[PDB]
Amino acid sequence: GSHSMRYFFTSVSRPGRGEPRFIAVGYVDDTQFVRFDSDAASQRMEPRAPWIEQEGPEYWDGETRKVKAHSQTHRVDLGTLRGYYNQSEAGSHTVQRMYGCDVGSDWRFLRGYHQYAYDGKDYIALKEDLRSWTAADMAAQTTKHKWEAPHVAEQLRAYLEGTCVEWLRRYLENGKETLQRTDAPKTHMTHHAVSDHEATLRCWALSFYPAEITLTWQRDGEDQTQDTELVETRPAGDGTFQKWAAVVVPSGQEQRYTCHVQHEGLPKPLTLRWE
Amino acid sequence: MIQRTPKIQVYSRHPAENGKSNFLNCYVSGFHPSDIEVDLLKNGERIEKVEHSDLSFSKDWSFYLLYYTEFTPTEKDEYACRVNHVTLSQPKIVKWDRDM
Amino acid sequence: MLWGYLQYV
Repeated sequence: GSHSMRYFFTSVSRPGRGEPRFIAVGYVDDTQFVRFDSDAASQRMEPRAPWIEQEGPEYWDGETRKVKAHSQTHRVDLGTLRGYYNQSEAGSHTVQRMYGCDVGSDWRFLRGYHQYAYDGKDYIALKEDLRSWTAADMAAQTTKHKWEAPHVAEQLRAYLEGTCVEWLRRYLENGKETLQRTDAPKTHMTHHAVSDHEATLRCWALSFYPAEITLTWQRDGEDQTQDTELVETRPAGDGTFQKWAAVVVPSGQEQRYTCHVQHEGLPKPLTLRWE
Repeated sequence: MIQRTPKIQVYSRHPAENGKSNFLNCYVSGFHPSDIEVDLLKNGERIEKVEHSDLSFSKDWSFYLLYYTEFTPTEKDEYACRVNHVTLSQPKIVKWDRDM
Repeated sequence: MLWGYLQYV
């Protein structure tokens, strides 16, 4: 199916306590593969998936060089943004940046993105055409004017359409057993009495990959969206994901209820019933 | 500034079976800013060997982290996750329930 | 692979 590569960067200032903390992480789809943490001992980009450990020293040296340069640009940025917004030197602030690319089923370029936030709010974001920027205020319009200039525009375009796509495909190939897999959810249902007149039915999806899934309850074929407790999809920690959906059912009505599961690993969506 | 409260889930990696080794997870998500304290507890006491994932964030910029540790559930041992964040007036404790 | 050519805000 479709795939993406994304890098996520977080920089947090801590005034009086020296240098801003900087964290970088890289994902292919829902699988983390690299990290850097400025507070760690190594000062290196480090592998976080077995399939990227195969990359040689030139890869690790070059990624380490670049991620430290990223780190430095963010350190500068925190100061610039404090200047832009007339903020005091004493408060802690956060910048976040995400960039990357999507490919479709044919592994051809679909979309490129580059987005930036200050203190949890949209600051500037690259539009889908890859030339124009959405600036969220006046300060961001100042940045927009810097990032709009001829040479800088082409360079980001050459990364997002070219390099990001090439490297995504290389990773997909090199990490095939992990990245090109589809793990169908293992599903079951539990029933617990909450009183003598009501019970909870909970529909479980476990051990699935990728994270995208739909779990829904119906009563007599009617969606119970407003009465379903649906938890956020959550990592099991072994590279797979979990989700559940629960309904409270009056006693005797269990057979009216159906749980419906859609996932790319399932050739047909599943319908499950307590019976 | 923006402050969003952590959502908290406590759960095991595998269906809990008494006497079988497993991992206990506390997944914290949807929070901002990123400073957070998260502890796993066994019968009220802080588990010393806890690891966590590398800080990442969602499309809306809000952060998420997975905290985890090896455990072997039994019938009587109680597990919980204890989270503190700027949006919380005191540490929030969520007990581990094996069917959640 | 990271992008190698970042610009300041």
